[PDB]
Amino acid sequence: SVYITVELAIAVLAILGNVLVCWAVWLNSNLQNVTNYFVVSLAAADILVGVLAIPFAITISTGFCAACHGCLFIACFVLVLAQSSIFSLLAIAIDRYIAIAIPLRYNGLVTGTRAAGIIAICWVLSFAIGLTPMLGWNNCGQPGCGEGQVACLFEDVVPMNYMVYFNFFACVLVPLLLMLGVYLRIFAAARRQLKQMESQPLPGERARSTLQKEVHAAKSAAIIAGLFALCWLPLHIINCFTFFCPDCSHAPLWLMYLAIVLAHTNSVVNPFIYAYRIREFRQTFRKIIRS
Ligand SMILES: Cc1cc(-c2nnc(N)nc2-c2ccccc2)cc(C)n1
Repeated sequence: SVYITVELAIAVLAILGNVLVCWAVWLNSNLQNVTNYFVVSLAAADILVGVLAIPFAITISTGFCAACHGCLFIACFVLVLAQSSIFSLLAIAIDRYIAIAIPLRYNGLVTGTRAAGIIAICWVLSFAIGLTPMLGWNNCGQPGCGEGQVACLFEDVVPMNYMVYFNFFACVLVPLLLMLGVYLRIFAAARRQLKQMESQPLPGERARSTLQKEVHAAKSAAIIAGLFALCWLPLHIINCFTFFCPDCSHAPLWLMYLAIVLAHTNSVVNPFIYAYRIREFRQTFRKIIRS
């Protein structure tokens, strides 16, 4: 009853943290920028982890008996939240890049309306992908609970070929390679800006200060996505071993737990990274708690 205790502890924080982040945004209009529209998507997405994903994860750990639909949803629901975060993280990276690369067209292209539109699409795509095993790509009854109901065990009811090729390599690895690629251009060009402003016949500390702050946001964004791959790779890394190497010692249950748990942890690091990285955020939360 320790994995249960720890998982619960996480659930509370995930809820409190991101809910706080959502509230802070709702109160402080200085945080209601087009950029943070995606941050809320991250909040809602990661809140539901402690809300549902964690509850389900803890449940499916022991396994139960239910129909294929009901069993798949519970097993693949986590994929939706994890996939939605991908789009959010990617969008943010794009956003932070757009501003630095094209500050003038930033306001013309980055619209508070398009933000809401993209977010919606990301979620729709997240469900399609995250719940693709429900489209038929599953192992429900592949060579107890009785007819109709199936032993709901993640590894037994969810195809590995999907979790490796379609899910990881494509829906996770590729984006992370795109995101990382984006930040590459972000900082490379950002420092170029400073060099051009380094050879300017005028002070113009307004441009520098702004640029540095834009970079500070882009850097924070990088740290947010960085912690994502860092908390999910081990899990996929484990599965990559199990699949590509049937011979390779199948990951122990205890080690699998840790890797599984680490993924749930990511939802929590955000609220604290905002309070730490963003001086505007910390002061907002400080207000809420006190009052
Ligand atoms: C309930 C649950 C199950 C698993 C999980 N379990 N077994 C295998 N073989 N793969 C994954 C897995 C790996 C990468 C991405 C998503 C799931 C992970 C988490 C965090 N929660």
